[PDB]
Amino acid sequence: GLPSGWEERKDAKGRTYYVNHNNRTTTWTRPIMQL
Amino acid sequence: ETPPPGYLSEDG
Repeated sequence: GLPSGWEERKDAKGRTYYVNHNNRTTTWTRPIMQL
Repeated sequence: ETPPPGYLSEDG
């Protein structure tokens, strides 16, 4: 489940994160924008 | 957990 409007990167350092262009954010949190 | 990489820099 990925929301169109952020890019995501699942890094093997044991943490995946989503970047929102709409709010300018880098976060572990699952995007609510998605619904 | 060591935190997030800076915002909007995405190597694809």
